[PDB]
Amino acid sequence: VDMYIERAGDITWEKDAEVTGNSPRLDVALDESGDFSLVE
Amino acid sequence: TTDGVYRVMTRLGSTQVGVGVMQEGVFHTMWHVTKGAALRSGEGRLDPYWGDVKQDLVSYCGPWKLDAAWDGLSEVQLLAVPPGERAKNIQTLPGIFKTKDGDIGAVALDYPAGTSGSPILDKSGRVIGLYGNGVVIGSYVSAITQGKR
Repeated sequence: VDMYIERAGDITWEKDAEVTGNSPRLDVALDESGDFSLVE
Repeated sequence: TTDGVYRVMTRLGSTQVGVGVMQEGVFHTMWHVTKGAALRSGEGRLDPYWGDVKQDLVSYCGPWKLDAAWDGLSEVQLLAVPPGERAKNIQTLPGIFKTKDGDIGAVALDYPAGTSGSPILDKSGRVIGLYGNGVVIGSYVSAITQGKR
C-alpha cells in the first residue's frame, strides 16, 4: 500500500465563498488517544 | 514541493484518504490520515519528521511550520478538498471547544472523511489549523487543530 500526494490548489481566501454552519459552544475533553468527547 | 493544498491518496483503484498543506517545504496533515506512513510525491519520497497522536498531527520533511491562530471573533474559511471535487472555500464563524486547558476554535461543518487535513484559513490566507478531529453533538463539529512552531 503506497500513499501519494497530488496538488489540488493554492491556499487562498475566496471573497465569493459559500457561507454556512453554526457556532456551537461545547464543553469537551481530549484524551491521550487524541479523541475529543463531550463533558457535562 | 510547491506550496499548496494536496490530496492524500492511497492504492486496485485509488481512494482519497485525506488532505494536507505544503508550506516552507514541509507537508502538514493529520496523524489519523497517514498513521505516519511515508508519502510519495511524484518520483520523490516524503518521510515523517514530527508527529503526535494526541494532537492528531504529523509533519513531513521538517518541523511543523503553521502557527497562525483563530482570533476568536472573525469568520474563517475551510479550504475543503473533498474526494472527486475541486478545492472549494466554505466560510463560517467558528464555535468553541471549551477544555480544561483552554478554548479551541471549532467548525460545525460535516464533509466526507477524505477531507480530513483540509486547512482552515483566516482572512489573510494564513492556515489557522486543520479540519478533521472533532466530536458529534448528530452533527459533526471539527476542532480547528493547530500545531506548534
